[PDB]
Amino acid sequence: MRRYEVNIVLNPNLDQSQLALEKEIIQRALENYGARVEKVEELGLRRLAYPIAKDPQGYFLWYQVEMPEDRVNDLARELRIRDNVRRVMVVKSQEPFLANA
Amino acid sequence: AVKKFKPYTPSRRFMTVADFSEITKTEPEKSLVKPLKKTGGRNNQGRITVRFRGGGHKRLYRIIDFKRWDKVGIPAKVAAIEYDPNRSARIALLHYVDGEKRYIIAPDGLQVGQQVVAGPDAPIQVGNALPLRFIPVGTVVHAVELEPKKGAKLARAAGTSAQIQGREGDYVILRLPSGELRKVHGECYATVGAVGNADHKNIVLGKAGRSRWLGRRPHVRGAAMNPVDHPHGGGEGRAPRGRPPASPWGWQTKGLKTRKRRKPSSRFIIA
Amino acid sequence: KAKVKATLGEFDLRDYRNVEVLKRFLSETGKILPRRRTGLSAKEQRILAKTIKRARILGLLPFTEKLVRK
Amino acid sequence: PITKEEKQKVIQEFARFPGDTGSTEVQVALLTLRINRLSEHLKVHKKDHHSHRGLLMMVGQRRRLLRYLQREDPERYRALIEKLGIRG
Amino acid sequence: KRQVASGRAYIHASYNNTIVTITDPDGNPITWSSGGVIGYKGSRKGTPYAAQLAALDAAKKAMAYGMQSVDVIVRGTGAGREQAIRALQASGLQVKSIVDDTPVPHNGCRPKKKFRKAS
RNA sequence: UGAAAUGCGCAGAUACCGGGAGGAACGCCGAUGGCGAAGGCAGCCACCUGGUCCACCCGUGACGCUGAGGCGCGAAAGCGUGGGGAGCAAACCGGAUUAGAUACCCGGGUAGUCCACGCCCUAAACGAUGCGCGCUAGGUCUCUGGGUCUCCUGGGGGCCGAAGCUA
RNA sequence: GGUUAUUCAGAUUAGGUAGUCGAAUGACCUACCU
RNA sequence: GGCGCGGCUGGGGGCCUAACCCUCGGAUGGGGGGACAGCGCUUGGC
Ligand SMILES: [Mg+2]
Ligand SMILES: [Mg+2]
Ligand SMILES: [Mg+2]
Ligand SMILES: [Mg+2]
Ligand SMILES: [Mg+2]
Ligand SMILES: [Mg+2]
Ligand SMILES: [Mg+2]
Ligand SMILES: [Mg+2]
Ligand SMILES: [Mg+2]
Ligand SMILES: [Mg+2]
Ligand SMILES: [Mg+2]
Ligand SMILES: [Mg+2]
Ligand SMILES: [Mg+2]
Ligand SMILES: [Mg+2]
Ligand SMILES: [Mg+2]
Ligand SMILES: [Mg+2]
Ligand SMILES: [Mg+2]
Ligand SMILES: [Mg+2]
Ligand SMILES: [Mg+2]
Ligand SMILES: [Mg+2]
Ligand SMILES: [Mg+2]
Ligand SMILES: [Mg+2]
Ligand SMILES: [Mg+2]
Ligand SMILES: [Mg+2]
Ligand SMILES: [Mg+2]
Ligand SMILES: [Mg+2]
Ligand SMILES: [Mg+2]
Ligand SMILES: [Mg+2]
Repeated sequence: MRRYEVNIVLNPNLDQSQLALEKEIIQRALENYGARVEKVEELGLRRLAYPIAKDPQGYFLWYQVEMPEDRVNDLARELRIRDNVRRVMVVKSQEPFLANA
Repeated sequence: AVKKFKPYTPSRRFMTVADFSEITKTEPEKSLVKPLKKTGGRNNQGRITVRFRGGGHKRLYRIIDFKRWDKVGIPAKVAAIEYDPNRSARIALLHYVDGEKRYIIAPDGLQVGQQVVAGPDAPIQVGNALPLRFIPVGTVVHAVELEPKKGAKLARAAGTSAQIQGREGDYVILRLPSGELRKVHGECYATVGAVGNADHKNIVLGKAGRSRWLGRRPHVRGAAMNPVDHPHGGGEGRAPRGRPPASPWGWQTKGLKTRKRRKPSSRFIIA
Repeated sequence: KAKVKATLGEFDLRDYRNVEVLKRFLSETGKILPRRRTGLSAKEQRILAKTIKRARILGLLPFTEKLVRK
Repeated sequence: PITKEEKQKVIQEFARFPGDTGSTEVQVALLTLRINRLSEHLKVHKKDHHSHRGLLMMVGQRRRLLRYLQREDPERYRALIEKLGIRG
Repeated sequence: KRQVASGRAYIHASYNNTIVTITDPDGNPITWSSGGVIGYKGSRKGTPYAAQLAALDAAKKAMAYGMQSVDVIVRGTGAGREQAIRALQASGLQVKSIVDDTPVPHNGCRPKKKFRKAS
């Protein structure tokens, strides 16, 4: 049931109303594959280093989550279907590695 | 992938034939509003209009659903993959929840079992069909329409398909099985993914007769005829085309384009 | 001239989001700075770059920026 | 991987007495799992040669044991070969 | 066509000839020049001297289009690179800066037999 | 480019900004670095999976080492069917150099390079060093693991050197 | 003045080849080798 | 010789729809194409 770290990046120039929609799709999606979400850190808009889809900003979200280690690959296929989704980016989770303690 | 044959007879040494593994143990076509008489050979004056057709096994026409927006949102279960004798593709007898049954060009991946459904809502999963303004660019899709509400034209041949290159106004870009580049209408429906039985091209008729079963008759070289008959008619000991190689009607076949410049279908292409 | 080690407090170099932290390793060009310039260990330098790469994919860190005034 | 859980179960189901995590009898069963597991994987990953080597080693290792176990005690071999179900 | 105080100057530093194009803020050429444009040929066009005369002849015309400021950008590990720039000083035009956009593949297309040197 | 010429360019090229397609390779990290039996392996993400090292000294009790034949893997090139095709590029064409130049340099260019499946089975396939095991100074830096830890202990990767070997 | 073809007379070589190079006449406007 | 205006415009770009064409569980309508195409007269070509 390994822990993951589903980053997602959404169409920054997208209103909170439509954003509501996209945020729910992600929700049910994560659920359609049973990703009983742990944490979250929805860090809003942010300026990024390179225009992603020609936009300098982009919405970020970060659902830490445990789930079946197989449907994980497929889940990300789903999250990427949305075009207002501008870069899903799952990750296996690992205890931090302190540097210069 | 294809059935080979031990050479216990010439011709049979080279002749391969499909493996109808994908055919869901179902000889009989759905006799229901599904088969239909079929016949022909040449045109409606008595005259031959297309050389060299004729003969070859008797056929039943299987009626196919190419509009597939009659049943919007109405689901259906894929009851069977059947053999169609009159297309390269295989077909899927699918039962609708309605209790309505039709046939569809079985695309690659389709499993007998699969739910499937048409309409704008529908999931972008293999099998389902829906308008174009609605499939995520990049998707390979098949059995497309061309003008809307008009039935499928593009990509119905076996294992063929087209991708969406982009959208642009009421229209979407497509790359036809031919490589062509076209703006089709947004409201055009298209079943998702690519066509069943892509294994097709690799059969090898192998003998002469097999072409005959296909109803294709022998076709005779121009060279072989006489001047009365055909522009390559000098016959005079195996001989060189005497001129730029032509059709029986004498139009150049060596490379000459034929497409009517002033066609309106024109300003919607690029390939 | 200035190791990036004694340049910052304690942190998680396996984190791929502390944009502020990480930028402190990527020159005035975009280059993932050498070892000879962050002094980190072998083991360290790695998990570092591994994330710094991760970063750029999300869009937080760059890939290159123009070389400025000569 | 293999479930550290059912691994224990394998060890459990095959062993002369509690603890005992290394009897010939075990190792066999114990490998056999990892074998059949790999086996089944290669069956889809045909192109994965590298790993295949491992399987060849794995089949080897157990080949030895099963021999030593047959060589030393025929009685309990005829059991393990069959309980486990191999030698075909 | 229009005159503007703010602009941009691009330096193309080849080995066999360096050339510069001066464009408006957006990036749309108002004028340009190069070692041939100057009066040279083949190798001589590679000379940093021409690279001088170029940037000048460029800037020179540029000036008469109301150009005054010119954020500079160079591309080309060419030999006459900085002299092209040097010339934008002595040109008489306020260089807002100096950038090296000189493009670099993150290891993509195999290059000619010549530029095969890596190993 | 040694300098050139063929080449491209007023039918508007080169330089520059924007938009799009497509293929291939993975800059900085990178290394005297790591991994693998070898060939060999480098963006990032997950998934599936092989080997290997250390700790605890818990289990089995000599179950080992090798290995003709066999079986598998086996760079590049090359072959078959089918895709794909940006850059590069034998063959080929042109320019130039030359006495000549079927070459070196330049302009152009096709298989090929890429993928799927199948075959080929070679190499300076090199450490030119078969594998396993025990013996016989140390010095130095380096990767990786364990331990109250200016250092002991185990596993790799190097350079210098006891004895000894060595043409 | 230029181009080309040839030739021997020299020239460069230790020498030879070839070439470059020079001259004449007719037509015309550094490379290899012993 | 230049600005503003309307009829006339000629050319070129764009958009429209209602002619005209295709099509849609028969529609005084919906959809697609569209002043193009098709067809009439006429021009020169192959
Ligand atoms: Mg014939
Ligand atoms: Mg005739
Ligand atoms: Mg003839
Ligand atoms: Mg005859
Ligand atoms: Mg004859
Ligand atoms: Mg366990
Ligand atoms: Mg010239
Ligand atoms: Mg004991
Ligand atoms: Mg004991
Ligand atoms: Mg004994
Ligand atoms: Mg190859
Ligand atoms: Mg060949
Ligand atoms: Mg060939
Ligand atoms: Mg070597
Ligand atoms: Mg030594
Ligand atoms: Mg000695
Ligand atoms: Mg000695
Ligand atoms: Mg000896
Ligand atoms: Mg002499
Ligand atoms: Mg002589
Ligand atoms: Mg004479
Ligand atoms: Mg007009
Ligand atoms: Mg108009
Ligand atoms: Mg329109
Ligand atoms: Mg209309
Ligand atoms: Mg319309
Ligand atoms: Mg009416
Ligand atoms: Mg329209």
